[PDB]
This record gives sequence, C-alpha cells and structure tokens, in this order.
Amino acid sequence: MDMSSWWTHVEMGPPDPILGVTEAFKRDTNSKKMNLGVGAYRDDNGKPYVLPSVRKAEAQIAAKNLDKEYLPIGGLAEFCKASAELALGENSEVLKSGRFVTVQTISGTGALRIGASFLQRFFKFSRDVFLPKPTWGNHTPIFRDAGMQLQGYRYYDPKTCGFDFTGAVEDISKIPEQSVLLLHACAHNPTGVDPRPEQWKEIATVVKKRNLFAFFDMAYQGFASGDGDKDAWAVRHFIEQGINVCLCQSYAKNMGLYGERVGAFTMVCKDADEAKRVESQLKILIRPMYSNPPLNGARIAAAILNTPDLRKQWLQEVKVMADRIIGMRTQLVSNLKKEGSTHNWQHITDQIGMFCFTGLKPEQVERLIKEFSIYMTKDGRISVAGVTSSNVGYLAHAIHQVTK
Amino acid sequence: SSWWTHVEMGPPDPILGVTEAFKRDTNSKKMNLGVGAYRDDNGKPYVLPSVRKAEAQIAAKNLDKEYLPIGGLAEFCKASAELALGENSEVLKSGRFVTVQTISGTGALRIGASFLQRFFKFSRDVFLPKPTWGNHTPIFRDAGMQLQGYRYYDPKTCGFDFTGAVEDISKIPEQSVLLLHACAHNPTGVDPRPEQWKEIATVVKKRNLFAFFDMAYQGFASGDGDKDAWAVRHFIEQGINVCLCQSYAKNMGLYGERVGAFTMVCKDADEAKRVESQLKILIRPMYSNPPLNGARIAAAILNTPDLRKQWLQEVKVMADRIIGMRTQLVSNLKKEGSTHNWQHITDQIGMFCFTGLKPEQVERLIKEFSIYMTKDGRISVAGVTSSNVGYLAHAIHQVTK
Ligand SMILES: [Cl-]
Repeated sequence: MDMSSWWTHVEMGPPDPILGVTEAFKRDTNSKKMNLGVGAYRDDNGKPYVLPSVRKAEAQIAAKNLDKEYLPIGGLAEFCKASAELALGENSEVLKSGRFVTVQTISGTGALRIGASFLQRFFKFSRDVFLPKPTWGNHTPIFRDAGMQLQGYRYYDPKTCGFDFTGAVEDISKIPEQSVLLLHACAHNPTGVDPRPEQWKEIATVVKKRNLFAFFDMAYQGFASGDGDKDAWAVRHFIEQGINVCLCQSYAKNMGLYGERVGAFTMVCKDADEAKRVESQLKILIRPMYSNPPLNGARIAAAILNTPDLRKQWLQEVKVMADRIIGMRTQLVSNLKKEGSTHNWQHITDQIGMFCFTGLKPEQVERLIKEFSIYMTKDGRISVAGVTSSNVGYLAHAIHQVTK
Repeated sequence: SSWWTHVEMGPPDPILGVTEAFKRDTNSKKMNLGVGAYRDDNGKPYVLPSVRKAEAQIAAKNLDKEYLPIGGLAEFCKASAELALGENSEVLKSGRFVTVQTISGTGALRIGASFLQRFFKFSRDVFLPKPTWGNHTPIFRDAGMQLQGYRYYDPKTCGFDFTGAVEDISKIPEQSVLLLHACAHNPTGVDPRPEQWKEIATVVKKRNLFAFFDMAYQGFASGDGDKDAWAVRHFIEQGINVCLCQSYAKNMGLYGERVGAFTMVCKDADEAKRVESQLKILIRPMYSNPPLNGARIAAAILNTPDLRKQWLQEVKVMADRIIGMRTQLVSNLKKEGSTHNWQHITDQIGMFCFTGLKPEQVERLIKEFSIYMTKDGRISVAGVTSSNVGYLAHAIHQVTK
C-alpha cells in the first residue's frame, strides 16, 4: 500500500539557535544563572516592562468606547502621519511637501517584508540587496522569500570589535550602481557597532555618487541613545543629501509594544504625485498578504505621539530605558577593570543598543555556560537587557575568569 | 530621473467606489448595500458585549506585551482548532493537526498559499469557485500559485449549480488544490446542502484533490457553529486531510484586531510537527509573530464557559438579524405586488446576497433611490434594517416590475 500523505516529503526544520540558548537557560538549576540571549528589554529587576505612558494611553482609549472595525489597507491615518513625523523630524521638508508615503505594517518585520515585496515588483535595476556583515538573522529570509538576492558588505571589525569604516566604504564603493543597500539607522543588531556622524556623511556621499537605493531599518529610535533626534540623524542626513530612502520603523522596543505588532514603512519620493502612485501599489501588495493591519497597537502609538503630555512622558521613559542599558555597559567595563582585566573592553561602551558583541570566543562562551550558567550565543553576542545592577558584578567576574 | 517614475496608479476598487459614491450622495434616504461588515439594526458598528467582558477580564490581569511565539498564542490555537473541528474530534484525540495563529482569515489564506507554493509538489493549480471573494486570486497569485475556476453559482436559479460544480470538479487534474467556502459563500450566499457536500467529498476523495477550506463565517452564517462547520468535519471524516482558514473578524466582530488561524489536518502528530516547523519558517520572514490583543480576547471567550455561552447567544442574534432581513425583504416584496420569485434571498446564507438584479436595474436603484450596490447585484444584508427594508422592497419592486 502507498501510505504517502501530502507532506511525507516535508522535512523537520533546523533548530533555532537563539531559542535553544534561552531554552537551555530555563532548564539550568543554578540560582545565579543569567540569560544574555533575551531578545527584549527588561527592567533592573529582570522583568518585562510595560511603559506607564502605554498604560495611560490604554486608559484614554478604553474610555472612548471605540469600535473594532477594519482599518484602511495602509492602516490608521493618524498613526501613519505621526510615525512619519517621529522619523523625519518636525522641521522636515519631506513632511511639509508631502513627498512621502507611510503605511502601517505588522511591526518592523512587516515593514521590511512590504519594502522587500515593493522592491521585487518595481525595482527593476537589480535583485541584489546588500546586507552588513553581520546583520539581523531574519533579514536574509525576508528578502529571499520576497524574491530578492542577498549580498554582503564589511561592517563589523573583529580586530577592534568596532566599525570597519575602511572596509565598509571600500565594499560600498564597489557595489554595482542602482543596487539596494540595507543600513541599520542606529543600534546595529547584533553587534551594537554604529558609524559615527562623520562616517555616515562619507557613506552618504558614496551612496549618492553610485546611485544606490538606501533601505533603512530603524527599530531602535530613542531606545538606542535616549535621544530620538540623534538616533534618526543618519536617516535625516541621507534625505538632506537628496537620497530618497525607504524606512522601516518598529515600536516594539521604544514603546515596548512587542506583541502588539506596531510599525510603519515609509517611502520618501520625488513629490506628492510619486508618493500617491507608490501608495496605491503598496496597498495592492498589502491587501493579498493580510488585508489590513491590527488596530490596538496603532491606537496606542498614535495616542502617545499626538497627546503632548503622553509624548513627553513617553520620551522620559525611553531615555530611562536607554540610560539603563548604557549604565550596564559602563558598569560592566568598570567592574572588569576592578576585577583586574587588562583586556581592552572600550568596545562595550562604544557600542550602542541592547546587543553587544563582546569579542568572546566560542570556547569562552562555553565555559561561561558550564561554570557560571551565563547563557549567550556562540558568536559572543550578549543582550544587555539580561544584565542588571544585581548581576553585573557576577558577569564581570565571570568574563575576567574566562579571559584572564 | 526618479526611482519610481514607472510606478503607475493602481486601478479603482469597485467595492470601495460604491461606498465612496454612497458617501457623496446627498439623498437622506440613501442606503449602502456595499458595506463589508456587520451592522446592527441602527446601521452602526457592533462590539459584542462578550468581547467587552473579555477585555475587562484581561485588563484586570495586568498582562505584559511580550512577543508571542511565531505560531501565536498556544491557548488560542488549541481553542480555535476545537471550535472548528468539534470537541470530540478524532483529529484532536490523535493530535494529527497543527494550528497557527494568523493575521485574521486573509493571513491564514496567505500562509496556506505560501505553504502550498513551497511544498505542494503535486500541482501549481488552485481551483476557485465562480464567483469567489475578490482577494482570493491575488493571494494565491502573489504567493506564486496558478488560479483556475469551477462552476458554482447558477445565474438561472440564483442558487447552487450542483451539476456544473460536480462536473467541473470531476475533471480537475488529480492532486490539484480545490478551494471551498465552508459556509456563507462570498459573494453569492449560495451554499451546497449537506447531501450535495457529501457527493462533492466523494469526488474530491476519488480524484485525490487537496481540499483548502476558507471558513470566515462559522456561527455567523446560521447561528449554529456546528451546522456551519459540518462540511469541513464531513470531509475530514471521509479521510480528506484538509487545511482550514479561520477568521474571527465576523463571528466575534474582531475585524480590525486581526484574529485568525490556519489549521493543517495531517496523517499523524509526527507529520503535524514537521508541517508546524515549516509553517513557522514561512511566518517569521513575513511578520515574525502575530498580534496579541485579539488572540487574548478570543481565547478568553472560548475558554471561559460563561463568556463562551454569552458569545454564542450574541452570534445567534446577529445571524438571526441577517436571516430576519432576508425574510422581511421577501415578504415586503410580496406585499408590494412583485410576481418575481425571490426565494433565493431566503435560501442564501450569510450577509452577502446575489439578488439577480441586472446592471441596468442596479443603476436605476442608485439614481432614483440612492440604494448603492455593486453592478453584479450583490447586496450586503447588513446594510438592511427594520427602518429601511420597506423602502428597499418598494425600490426593487419598481425597477423589476
Ligand atoms: Cl530549573
């Protein structure tokens, strides 16, 4: 008898490495264990953190007794406008001229995917999307599933645990004209290594000269440094130089709306007419993917952005979150010197965001797990969110022991 | 030059165009029979009381907003499978299924289509009913499949072309994909009767077709969730390992929360595990993980006995409102003196009705009475209320007499 089914030939997918680390962490019986693979912000008690401004926004919304009817294909208009304003800045000529289209998406991933699908259909010049080495794990399958091809450019420098400026500029200067270049706006995931403003300026010059299309992923505006204007400076600089970028925004981190799935995709265009045509085709792409986006998170974000008192309170809360992460970076470096480490750990404080490439080797990572129950990925990436005032001393001691 | 000089403006949306034209009309007696969502008897959006209670239950728990798994909220997925398959389903007992949370029904359709594209080595063809939901074609086309058609609606009876459907399905190449609306066919409202479903199942099984069910109206269609899901359950009983796209947009009124689920019925639990792994691999690069608000609500309703009972009552009232408007339209048409057969209006199921009105009659209804509907004669029964059903019947009588 032929006992075949439809899916006999469907193989079991490979294990997710990051998930494996957190799963291993959960099983560990050591009371001193640390999870430096956690992929979301945690407070100084190591707990999930709902922003008070978000709670207050929820109360504002709940009192209005709103319906749950479908949003437009491109989402909540109020949210889209406010999202664009956050990214581009109040003084933006792009906003004043209306030479842009912003559509609400299923968080940052949704924005990346919609952007990729738009490129597949309309960016006829090339299929190649250049990603930094390394980049977010999901970037490759997003573009690949969308029907694009992936290339790489040097970014992280293993020798310094910093930015390979020379290597990056060299690689970008050799990217075929009219190719897509993906850039992390700030808080590079997973290294935390960001170009300095003067380095950004040089990159922009090459992008403009070689007629590259700049695709910005901005998942950490405000969360990175505590200053939303500073964090979005590179994006705004490119636009000022006449580079009509696209932009993927997430509110997962900076508003802690992880599971609500709140994001936006923006295309900066030549003029309002071009934006209208791009908008129509974006909607044509969105509708057969999920028809229209979720309401709850967009209402919360819109309420925060468009209510002055809430916006101010939110920006305060974001700064405190950014400062906690900066503080843990600073305390780790300080404690490492206290422990008597002679290794250069300046990269830990030079990096930005909740992900840090430590430079730890796989063998050292393995020892940290076995001996100290400190869990991180084999690449030596740590989630700074997993570090608190209570365990930063323990972490520094452990890192010293495995590197001394 | 610019990057997007060659990007052209998209074509006008016919459905939206009807609503837009309706909005502009200055006639105080105007009716929008193109509305694509439930409305109460006052023509207003309707949030279910059970949903409000669920929200209150959830708000009190002070829950976080952390990422769900790729496949969504586990308790929602399990409850959703149970709703579709029935509590005593052998599929549940054997565990030979995978259910993942999706971005409502559209999300489920697209995930299903993407799964077919990647793993359904047996065919590229997806057979849609004539007619079907407008979004079906682009979902499968964008996903990388080919579309075909089978006869479904009979314009001569405004009913189900059983003979034509069975004929067409019997000639579908073996191991093709067949899309079926579980109940409340959109846009016609014409459904196979149980006995007709049985013969369709026999042909599907004989021709070794893959049955892809779209179920957006369980409970909403007839007020009886078990009746509405009967065809899906029958196919499974007959050894057809279907997939299923569920939406909670209509039956819980969770439209904009985007609450849905995709279920694959599998040979065994092992197969389900492999399919699950690949579903997650497809989901993650689309949107990473699904929204938590609506799933928590649906889960709370389904898993709280009191809320579930109240919800099912509310669903019945909504279904009965639509049935009531169909009945009253036909009755009023009779009283107006119409000699035409309007039995199809009460035979059809769901909030969409193919009236059989010709394009010329549709135009007159717009011009003379400001009653707005699509040129195919489809009306949204949700646009009909106690206050306007008399006006509608008079108008239809005038244009058809
Ligand atoms: Cl344990």
